Parts: sequence; structure tokens; C-alpha cells
Amino acid sequence: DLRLHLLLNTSVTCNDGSPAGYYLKESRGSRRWLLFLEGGWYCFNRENCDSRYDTMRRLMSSRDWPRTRTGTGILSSQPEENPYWWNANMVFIPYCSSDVWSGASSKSEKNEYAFMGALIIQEVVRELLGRGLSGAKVLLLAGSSAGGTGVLLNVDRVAEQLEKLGYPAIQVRGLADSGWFLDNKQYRHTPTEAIRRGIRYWNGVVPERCRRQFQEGEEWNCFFGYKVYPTLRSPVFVVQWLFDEAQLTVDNVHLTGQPVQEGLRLYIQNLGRELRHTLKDVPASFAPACLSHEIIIRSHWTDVQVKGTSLPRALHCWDRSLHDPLKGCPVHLVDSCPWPHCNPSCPTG
Ligand SMILES: Nc1nc2ccc(OC(F)(F)F)cc2s1
Ligand SMILES: *[C@@H]1O[C@H](CO)[C@@H](O)[C@H](O)[C@H]1NC(C)=O
Repeated sequence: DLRLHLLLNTSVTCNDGSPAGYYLKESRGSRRWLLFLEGGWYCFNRENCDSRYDTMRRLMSSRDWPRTRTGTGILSSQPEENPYWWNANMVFIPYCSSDVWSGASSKSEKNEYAFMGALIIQEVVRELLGRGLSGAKVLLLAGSSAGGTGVLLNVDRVAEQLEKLGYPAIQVRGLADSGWFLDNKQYRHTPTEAIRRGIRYWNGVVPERCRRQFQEGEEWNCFFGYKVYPTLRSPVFVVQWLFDEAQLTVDNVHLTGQPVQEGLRLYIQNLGRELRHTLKDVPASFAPACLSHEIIIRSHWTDVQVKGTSLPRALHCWDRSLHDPLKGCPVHLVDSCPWPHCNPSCPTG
């Protein structure tokens, strides 16, 4: 179990002004620290955020958070469930800012909600330094879905923060799961505009080099992995289902069970091909040909394999690669088969 700590800096808040926080399970014998960013979509205007506050309030407020959370998947402390980092210090950072971890705006006379995701990450890091993070060798910033995009948006800022605080020995790395989206055409008209609106509403911030490339008004581009990733300095391992359910949802694709006809077949095959293409120059990546969403905190995350290598193994090979290609220890694992579940190890249900 990971135990809740609300932030001592109570100016760093969830959407409704309640304190943000983190769940922590320390491992005194380890210099590895895993900080996991929870996902859960986002909201981009008053009306949409008001609706989220009615029925997704734990994603907007700490008032009802439990005192503990069980660590699962990569956050598990059991080697059987987590062959990769079972002995690490484990941190789960609840997503309560609804801003894809990009916001830096407080609740105020003019703002019904606070959007402080980027500040939450930095405040968590600062408060952890006194609880052992100061002695870390590796800080792995991981996250799923909106948290995976949050990794891409924040990993270099965490690195810069620790450098400026005087901890140059801590190696900051990223693990972005299910946060690598395509700004593609929908299958039918009903994602780019939502982020453009959100950035303004949240006072959202993006990594500096990416911001300098795209410039004012175009920072929404930095929420798309294939555009922001090449600008990043920190090592980032990208985990992405080729047929991610959230991608298909934003693309207005709903697979019932009737025979898929040619237009949709071509659409789905093209989506997988495009995703594969965007990963070709990502040296640390795990991209199975499955219709699914998220993996790293699922208890059965050990089961999927690409080219016979599981994700925990690929992450271990990545660790080895960052010591100083490895025989039988691959780090770039992208399926080439073109249809969901052409990989036999894909999740079932
Ligand atoms: N460029 C984009 N980044 C994100 C991050 C999270 C998100 O919510 C979802 F549930 F789809 F993951 C959508 C998008 S679009
Ligand atoms: C608390 O957080 C705010 C917002 O990030 C920051 O401006 C302020 O310096 C912090 N105060 C302390 C004591 O850490």
C-alpha cells in the first residue's frame, strides 16, 4: 500500500482548491524512484468542467481521496507482479487538475477552477527530496493516458528543476504509456480544438524547445508525442498500443462486431501504419498491435509481448542501455502486423 500525503504547500491545489497530493511507499534499500502520473481525460471550459465535477469529482478534488492505494503493475512491490522495479520507491500522483498535467493557473476571482498540473508535479518532486528523493540515482516519471502525455510535457522540467536545486546526479527519465496520440482525420466528423481551447483555459505550459519551434498560438502541437518527443533531452520510453481505444474514440470509430467494411478496414490499417511510422525513430518503445488502453499499472502488464519480449523485460533492457545494442535484450519493440490482435499476446478482457 502507498500512503497519502497532501501537499504541505496548500497553494498547489486540485481543480476545486483542495490540496493536491501524492501516495508514497518508500523502499529504504533502493535509490530508484518511480513517480506515476494518473490519467483521466481533461476538461476545457466552465460547462464541461462543471459536468466533470458532478460525476468525476475525485479527478478534480482531494476531499474524498482514500488514505491508501494499492500499488499495481509497475507500482507493485512484488517481483512476480513487477519484474522491472519491484524494489523501487513508489509514488502515485493523483490527477486532479484536468489539464493533461500542463496547467499553471490558480483558482481566483476570475477562475472558477485551478489548473495546476505542471505545478503539482514540481511541488511533489520538491517535497519528496526531504523524504529520500535527494539520495536517488534514477527518477522515472511515468504515466498512463493523460498521465503519459503529462510525462512528455513535464519530464524535461523535472530534470531542469533538480539540476537547478543542486541534484545533478539524479538521472531523470520518462515512461509515457498510452499518451502518444495522432492529430489525424476522424473516421466520421463529430481533439486538436479541444487542446487549443484547453491550453488557453488552463494557462497550459509546454516544454521550452517545443514551444520555441511552434511559437505563440501553436503550443497545442506539443501535446502530440511525435511532435514533442524529438525536442526532449531526457530519455523517454514510449509505450503505445497501435490501436489505442482513446485514439479510436476521438476518431469516432466504434467496433461493434458486425463485419468491418472496406472503408473502416482501410482507416484502421492506416492508423496502425501511421502510429508505427511515428515510432520508427523512437529507440525505446513498446508498441503492440492490440486494441486496448493503458498497461503499466495493470496487474497483468507482464503478459503482453512484442517479438517475444515482455514490457518489463524491455524496460530492464532500457535500464541496461542507459548504463553506458544489447544481445537478446531489445528496447525498440514495435509490431509490424496490421490489425488489432494480430499479436497473440494482446489482452482479452
Ligand atoms: N494531444 C493530446 N494529448 C491527450 C492526452 C490525453 C487525452 O485524453 C485521453 F483520454 F484521450 F487520453 C487526450 C489527448 S489529445
Ligand atoms: C507554493 O507553491 C506556489 C505555486 O507553485 C509557489 O509560488 C510558492 O513559492 C510555493 N511556496 C513554498 C513555500 O514552497
